[PDB]
Amino acid sequence: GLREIRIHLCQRSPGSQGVRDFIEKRYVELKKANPDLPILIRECSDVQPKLWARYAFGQEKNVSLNNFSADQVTRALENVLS
Amino acid sequence: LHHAVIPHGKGGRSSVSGIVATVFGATGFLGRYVVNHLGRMGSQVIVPHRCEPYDTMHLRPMGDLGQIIFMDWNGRDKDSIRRAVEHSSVVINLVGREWETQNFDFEDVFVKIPQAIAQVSKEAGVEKFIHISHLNADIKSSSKYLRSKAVGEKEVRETFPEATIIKPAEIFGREDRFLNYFANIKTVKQPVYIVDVTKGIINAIKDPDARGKTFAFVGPSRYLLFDLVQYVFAVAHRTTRDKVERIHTTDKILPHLPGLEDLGVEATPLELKAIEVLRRHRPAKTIP
Amino acid sequence: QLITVDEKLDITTITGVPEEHIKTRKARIFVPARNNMQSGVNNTKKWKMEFDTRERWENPLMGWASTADPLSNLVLTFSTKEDAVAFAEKNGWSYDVEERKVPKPKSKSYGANFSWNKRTRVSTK
Amino acid sequence: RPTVRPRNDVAHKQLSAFGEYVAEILPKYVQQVQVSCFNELEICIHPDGVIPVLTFLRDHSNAQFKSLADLTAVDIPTRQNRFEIVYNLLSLRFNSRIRVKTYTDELTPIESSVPVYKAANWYEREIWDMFGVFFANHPDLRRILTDYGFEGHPFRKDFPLSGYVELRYDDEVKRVVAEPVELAQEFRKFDLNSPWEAFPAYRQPP
Amino acid sequence: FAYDGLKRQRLTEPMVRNEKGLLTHTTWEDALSRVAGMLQSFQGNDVAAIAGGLVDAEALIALKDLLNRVDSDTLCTEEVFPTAGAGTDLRSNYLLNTTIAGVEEADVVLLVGTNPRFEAPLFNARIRKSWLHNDLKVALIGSPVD
Amino acid sequence: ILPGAAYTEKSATYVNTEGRAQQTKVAVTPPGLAREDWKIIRALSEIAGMTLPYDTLDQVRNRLEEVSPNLVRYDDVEGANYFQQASELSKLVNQQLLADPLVPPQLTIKDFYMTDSISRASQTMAKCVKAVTE
Amino acid sequence: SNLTLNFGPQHPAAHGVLRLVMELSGEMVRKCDPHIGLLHRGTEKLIEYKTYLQALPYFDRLDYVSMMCNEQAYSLAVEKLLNIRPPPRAQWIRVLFGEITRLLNHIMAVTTHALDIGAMTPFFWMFEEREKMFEFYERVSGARMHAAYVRPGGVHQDLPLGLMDDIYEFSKNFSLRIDELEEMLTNNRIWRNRTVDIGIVTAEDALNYGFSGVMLRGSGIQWDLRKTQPYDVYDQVEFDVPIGSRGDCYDRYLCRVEEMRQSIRIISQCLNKMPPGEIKVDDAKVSPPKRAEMKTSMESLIHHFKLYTEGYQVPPGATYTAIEAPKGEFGVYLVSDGSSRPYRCKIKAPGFAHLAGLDKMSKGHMLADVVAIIGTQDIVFGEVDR
Amino acid sequence: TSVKPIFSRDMNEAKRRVRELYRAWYREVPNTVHLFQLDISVKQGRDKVREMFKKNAHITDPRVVDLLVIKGKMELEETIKVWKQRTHVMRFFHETEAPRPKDFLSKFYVGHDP
Amino acid sequence: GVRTSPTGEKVTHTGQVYDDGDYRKVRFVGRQKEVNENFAIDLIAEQPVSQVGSRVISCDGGGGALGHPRVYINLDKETKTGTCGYCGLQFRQQ
Ligand SMILES: NC(=O)C1=CN([C@@H]2O[C@H](COP(=O)(O)OP(=O)(O)OC[C@H]3O[C@@H](n4cnc5c(N)ncnc54)[C@H](OP(=O)(O)O)[C@@H]3O)[C@@H](O)[C@H]2O)C=CC1
Ligand SMILES: [Zn+2]
Repeated sequence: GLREIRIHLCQRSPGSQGVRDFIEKRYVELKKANPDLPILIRECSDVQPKLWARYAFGQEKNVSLNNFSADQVTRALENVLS
Repeated sequence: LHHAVIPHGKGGRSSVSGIVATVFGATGFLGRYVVNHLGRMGSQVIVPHRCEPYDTMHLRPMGDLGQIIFMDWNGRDKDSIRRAVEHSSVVINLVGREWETQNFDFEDVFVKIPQAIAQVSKEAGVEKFIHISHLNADIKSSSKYLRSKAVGEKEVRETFPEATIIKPAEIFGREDRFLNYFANIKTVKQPVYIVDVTKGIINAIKDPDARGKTFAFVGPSRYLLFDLVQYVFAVAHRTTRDKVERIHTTDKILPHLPGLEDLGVEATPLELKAIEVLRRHRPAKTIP
Repeated sequence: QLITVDEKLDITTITGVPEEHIKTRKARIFVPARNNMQSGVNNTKKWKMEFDTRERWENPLMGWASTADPLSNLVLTFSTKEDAVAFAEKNGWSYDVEERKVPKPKSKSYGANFSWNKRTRVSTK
Repeated sequence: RPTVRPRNDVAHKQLSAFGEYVAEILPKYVQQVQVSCFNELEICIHPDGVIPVLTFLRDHSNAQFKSLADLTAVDIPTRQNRFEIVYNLLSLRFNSRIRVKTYTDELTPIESSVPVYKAANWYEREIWDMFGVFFANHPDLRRILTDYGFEGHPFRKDFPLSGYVELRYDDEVKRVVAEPVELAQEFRKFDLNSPWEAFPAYRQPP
Repeated sequence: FAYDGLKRQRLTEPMVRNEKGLLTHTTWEDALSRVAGMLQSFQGNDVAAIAGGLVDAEALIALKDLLNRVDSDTLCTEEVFPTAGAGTDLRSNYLLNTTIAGVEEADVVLLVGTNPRFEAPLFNARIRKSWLHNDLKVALIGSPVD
Repeated sequence: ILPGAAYTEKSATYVNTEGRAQQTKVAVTPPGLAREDWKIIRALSEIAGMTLPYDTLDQVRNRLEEVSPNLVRYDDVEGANYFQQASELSKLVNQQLLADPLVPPQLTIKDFYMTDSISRASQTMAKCVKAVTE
Repeated sequence: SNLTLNFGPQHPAAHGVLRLVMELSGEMVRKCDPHIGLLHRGTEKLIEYKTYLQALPYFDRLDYVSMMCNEQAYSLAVEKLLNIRPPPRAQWIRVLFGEITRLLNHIMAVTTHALDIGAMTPFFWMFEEREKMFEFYERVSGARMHAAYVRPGGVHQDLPLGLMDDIYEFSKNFSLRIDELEEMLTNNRIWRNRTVDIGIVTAEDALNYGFSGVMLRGSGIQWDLRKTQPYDVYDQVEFDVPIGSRGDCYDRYLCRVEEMRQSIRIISQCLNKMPPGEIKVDDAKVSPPKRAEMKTSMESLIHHFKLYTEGYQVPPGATYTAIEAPKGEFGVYLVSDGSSRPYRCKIKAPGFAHLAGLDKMSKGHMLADVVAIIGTQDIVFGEVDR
Repeated sequence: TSVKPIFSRDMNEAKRRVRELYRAWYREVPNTVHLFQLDISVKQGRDKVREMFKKNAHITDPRVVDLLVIKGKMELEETIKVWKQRTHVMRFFHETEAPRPKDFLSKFYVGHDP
Repeated sequence: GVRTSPTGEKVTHTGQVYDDGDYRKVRFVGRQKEVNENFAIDLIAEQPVSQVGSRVISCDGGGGALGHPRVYINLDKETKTGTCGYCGLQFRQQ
């Protein structure tokens, strides 16, 4: 089972623009759909954007989102949630 | 733990091991290795001695400043025993003699004295007690030495039930009376190295499991006595009635008792250390 | 005649330092903070390199502070941050650099003590 | 002025003139020439110039620095070449002293000056022992001051004062043994420098 | 001046309960073995942790990782922050986003339910610095503290 | 009870109210048998058969980075955004404001001196409390 | 065949221990390889952790037969970097005790040289004279040997009343003691057989091998730093420099005996020309104030406090300062980085270069001659090893 | 990246000296065990030589290798000429040093050191 | 003002004494614990307060240059004596 989602991105780098666009538009809808799923958004300067998923018993996977579009981010989350 | 005896440092000369040990019989063959190992790691060592202070001088460099404390004591004076063990957390009894004297017989050194030490140690609240017996202790031995070793082994357990009794085979080393004994002049022997015996004693202090147990410290291989004596003469490039009786007792096999392996010590082969002992005097097949 | 060496400079194997005091130490590269008890700034000019603090214990005999750390008193001085970092790198020490803290320039005006309408007016001299 | 050391401008002028003299004759090697306020002349040279410069100062008729007073090294870790090699020479003919300095790092050898001054033999062994500077073509380069098997070069600024190992006699092995150093009382480091500048004349630019 | 508290009431030894129900000194081996035996017997919501106010991040992640390995996510703190809405999803929801130095640039400050003089003395001193030199306007909702 | 280290006795990361990560340094070692806090949990994890994948201060800090990269950007204030998104989510569930007036826990100086385990154990803080009450 | 000499003789000897590895062919010595470092105590590194005052006692313990002369060399180097000047009375005291120290060294050098060659008796006669000179040390400093008396800025304390009279009474009789020593050795045919034409060194070689002091003058080189590069008040006293002609052990022995006579001649002038005044520089940022001032004046107390905790700062710079020590040129290459602790202190021990020349000087000689050659160099391993 | 060589102009030249020094040390061990009357065997001595060589096997700077060989030759000369004593030879084996803990748990129990 | 703890070990003027379970008191067995009996805190308390006329007095510990640095003591407060910070002598304005 899924336990936690973390999204890392940079505040200014173009590589995180797609992730930035996703949080601007899709994040609120996402939070409403999954009210009890911690989706930790953590911005830090000059990091390549990443998606971390934590499953039961501390199993974790990470997916890169560098240069992704807002939809490619949406699909990446759709894959993780299901 | 009292704050003063919490271990500190890196296990060296200036460190604090947390061990406060009274070593009766420290001025002998086994005692000099035990004191050295205790001093190597910064233990407080109380050394009650019967001999002239001149004969304790080799022990002085073994500890940092203040870590070796010397005291006078008498085997038959219990007040002197109490003063020595009053502040210790472990008492190690290495008292013994390979012959009898006018003032002290085998019953004195192997029964009356060990019992007195164990009793005063218990009355003083000492937590740990290490007693050296002998592998071939038996109340049916032709040797009065080995008979007394058995009786004293029983009295120590009765007086100090939590005592750790160690039963080594004949010990060989630079200052032994085994390889040196043969180099100066049926039965199966399993001699054990002095450093292995010393390491096992040190490990019995640090090991809470060793409390209340009896150990048998023996070497790796068993040698027919004849083969052993021939080997010694080869490496060397070449007494009392009781001592002869002991030397001709076959080393008892006691598989029920724990050994050096249980205390994390690897028994040293005789062939590796034979030259070390016998070099100053200038391979036996084992029994599988 | 010269030769060509493209290796990164490393002298760990020819300094005689035990491995324990190369690989497990953490060097700190910094400009020491001004001692707040004094106004002088002359001790905040150079870069410093210290090592991680290790155990000290009380000597049983005297109560003196004993140590087993051979680097406990080692402090090195450097003109620039780059000099310090270069020295740490060739010696194989893992290091942390902290940026120099420079007092921010202030705006001072004795006249502001007597302001007609501002709170900077002092009530005592 | 009773408490102030008097100046000697005559010697300052003489040494300055001779400093230019040496620089004019050895421009291939000389990088800097300075005369201290207490009248000591230093010639800073490229390390390739050790033998030519020393030979010139020994044999030239206007120099004749026949006596090597001292040869030593200084460790300055902040410099790319941390080691400064210092030759202190004396001329009995002209009753004068000169100092010649060059530099090296841990891996760059310096030419042995034993051919110029036989006195250099042991001085260079000591520099090798205490600082780890290698001297090329030295007849017999090896430690001279430290114990046999000693590791490291104790006079380097990054070598700890008490070292890494210490000795004691061990009864079990019946010999002197070497073990990691532990001190009953750690050496107490003192921070002595006043936070106030002492000598304005030596202030460095910000 | 509170550093002298570090010299009193210190925990220096592992302790466990004995037969009488009293804490008694023991070794790291014994104390950790006792805790390990329980951690291997419980799972999920049967294991929880509360983090105090002086805990460090390295300990915080270590404890979270350990409890996650028995599928427990009840990692709590004593200090409450409302989880409604985004909760701790967005850092800006629980940070002083203006920064301490940013007080010196503000022209109005509204303090809601707090006594920064005692909650954050050095932050309150930054407000007074701006109140003094910038003529900052400060308003408070809550008890009329000083 | 597992004796841990105090803030003067470890190299540990703390994030202040503005989100800036800073680290302490070891000034003295922990007293007695006390140990570094993260090392206790790492030691516990191994004995329990759930060994954590980091054995050093640097490695556990690499782990901190995996969970929140800002936690290893020492002395930096990253800056967080998306106030609108947070505001849009706080308007969903409508919680009611209680009638109690806002009273801070600390009204006077006497409440300032003791607030945590260290200051509660401090004899100087006890003298300050006694001074401002008598 | 290969042979190793013993660490030291079987009677009390204070030169230190030496491991001499030798190659022999019959009686003749073919190679000498001194193995030193047996008294290496990292003095030069320890000094870097001391203030300038704290490092001064280390110089007593270098050539520990010439204590105050080593103190003078270090004091002069620091005074030069400090750009200050010790007062005239201190300079005369430093020359006076510098020559008393030369007598102490030359007695030890000559008599232990004789003692190792088998002439035991003069050592006993002349060490009674050394014992009386130890009393002069003790009366000015409170210590018989490591006085720590000469310091940058001057001397620590003024001479006690009555000391100069006692130095005069001692000096009045000393030349007779030298004469008795010369009666035993100078014309003795056994002594001459052990020293004449032994360890010859040419003037050219002596210079290139870094020799100094008597090791140069024995070969005819006319050089003495007290004459050519005078320091303190040596330019104000009259004395002659003894010069050898054969460059061998016997001539060097004669040079040392005559230098003792010249030291008495200098001491005589010092006793008569001693001026009045203060004995340390009247600059309380370098030299601590008087105790009465320290206990009365605010400025004095501060400067006393700072001089004994931080110590005085020395302007940045490097100096090579040398003196004519009893064993030869003794110098310090002292580097100041501007603080109150020296950055680097290299010590130039005259015996270092002299011992490095043992192999050269012993060529073509027999084993027993090696003992004579070591003696003629006058080697103390505190200064060799540092 | 233009530097003055010590002895070898490249790694291949440097590795020749390393092998020559290993040969000299390898042949010396039996004499050392006899001369110093060591209680260790010749195999133990040669294993020690291999371990010391192996620990520097990762170097890629010919100048650093030259210095290592220079120092190794100095060490050999001390041993052959018997300038060393028995204690100096045996210092390679650390016989009186108790084994120091390697794994995390062992270190955790005994102190604070990593 | 020496006093013996319940175990019989004297307490020093600095308050030191090994507690009951401290092994370190084994060093005194067969020997003795060196304790100075002249407690300075008790000895300075026996000195009488000196009555003086002025508001300000100076103390140098006595003996001129053999005492301590000379300091000046304000005696305005009437609730307490002026105490020398070096030697502990007390003064009072009469
Ligand atoms: N060595 C072996 O092969 C074996 C030894 N053991 C046991 O190990 C212990 C010591 O071995 P080892 O050290 O070789 O024996 P040692 O004889 O070498 O040492 C004997 C010790 O006992 C002391 N001692 C002897 N008689 C008396 C006495 N009457 N009163 C007081 N002290 C006395 C001696 O003190 P002093 O120096 O004053 O005489 C000495 O310190 C003994 O108990 C022995 O039985 C057991 C099995 C084998
Ligand atoms: Zn007073």
